[PDB]
Amino acid sequence: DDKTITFWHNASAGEGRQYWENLAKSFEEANPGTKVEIQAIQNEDFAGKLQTAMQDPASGPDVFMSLGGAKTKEMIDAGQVMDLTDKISDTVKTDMKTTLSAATFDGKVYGVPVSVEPGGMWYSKDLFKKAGVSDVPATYEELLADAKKLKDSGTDAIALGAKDAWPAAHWYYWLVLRECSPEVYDKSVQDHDFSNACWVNAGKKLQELKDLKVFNDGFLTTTAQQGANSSAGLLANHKAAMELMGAWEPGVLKDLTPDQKPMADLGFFAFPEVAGGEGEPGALMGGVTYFCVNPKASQTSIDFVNYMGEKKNQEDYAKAFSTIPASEPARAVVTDESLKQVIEYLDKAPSMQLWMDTALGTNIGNALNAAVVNMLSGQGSPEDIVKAMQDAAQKG
Ligand SMILES: OC[C@@H]1O[C@@H](O[C@@H]2[C@@H](O)[C@H](O[C@@H]3CO[C@@H](O)[C@H](O)[C@H]3O)OC[C@H]2O)[C@H](O)[C@H]1O
Repeated sequence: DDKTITFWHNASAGEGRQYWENLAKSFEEANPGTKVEIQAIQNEDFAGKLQTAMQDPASGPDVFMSLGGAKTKEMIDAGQVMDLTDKISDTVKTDMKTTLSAATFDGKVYGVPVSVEPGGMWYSKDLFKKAGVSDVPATYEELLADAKKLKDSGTDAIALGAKDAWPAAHWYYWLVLRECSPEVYDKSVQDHDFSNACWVNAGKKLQELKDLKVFNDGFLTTTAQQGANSSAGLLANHKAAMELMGAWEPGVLKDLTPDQKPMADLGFFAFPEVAGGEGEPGALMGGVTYFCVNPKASQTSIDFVNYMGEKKNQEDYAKAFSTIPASEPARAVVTDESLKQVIEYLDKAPSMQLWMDTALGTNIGNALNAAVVNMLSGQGSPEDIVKAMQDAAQKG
């Protein structure tokens, strides 16, 4: 039925999951005859499920969440994503000007942005003060010193969801961004060239952190977002002082607290600078989430993604997910103090790179993430990370 659509997203729990149900219901109410069938998928399963399903578009989802960067382009090249250049609404064109570039490939728009999530450190202001950290660390050495103080003060300095691999890899991404010159970074990512020494130095700096033993003890078996003992869960329940994460963080924390209300003393600060690094000061890394349409989908799917972009729906999105909506005017309803600081951060950043693994693609990205975990587990080295990336890059 041309008016029945299958909708895949990654909000498997909490208010985010309920938001999509409500949006679907409101869409069905506003467009009688339409039916939205939802599949709420756990984030760590999403890419695998989507890529497998879209090998046969005729039986794949009509509307699905983006993977981002080269991972999107992979799907575009394979004929698994509809060009929406001439399909997106004036509302989207107007309100998502800044974020549409993330969904734009070869001058063509392939999705409707719904959220923007810069990365950085999310921390407990209370645990920081208890360790004698009165100022967020401007530099990496100061961050390391602060971790020592947090450890001495009887808490786990850094929550790390290393079982999911990418949360660990985020430390590596940021260190490369801080170490590599903007030129080397852009060329390295575009050409898949990882020969510059900065790719090794970043690994060595991360190994230094790991050898301080300031992670939560079970970090290798810790997921990012599943349960009270996930890395987000540890931060939410003040069992750990900080974690490096995207700006979806506040909404994940709020559903892992014992009363499932927002974390009271949540603070944010940008990933610090690295002495001797030639990275651009203030450079941002993050993600933009947009929703895509199956090339075989009907106009009903197009209407649904455009419906997401409507100001009221983006405002409800911001409230449900406690994150930054892609729609600029919708950002007015953002109340969380740390999110307001990230928005400012975002508004005057010199540039924003996409998450390194998404920017590099599935093969390199997955190889990189696993290699970072191997080093953190002591079964690998900084050199092995580069070798893993190079090996994977041979396939593309
Ligand atoms: O918009 C609010 C919620 O946040 C997004 O979901 C995020 C998702 O984007 C994130 O993807 C990670 C990003 O880092 C990459 O390195 C990694 O490969 C990738 O898996 O995972 C966390 C999840 O909360 C969605 O827009 C929405 O659920």
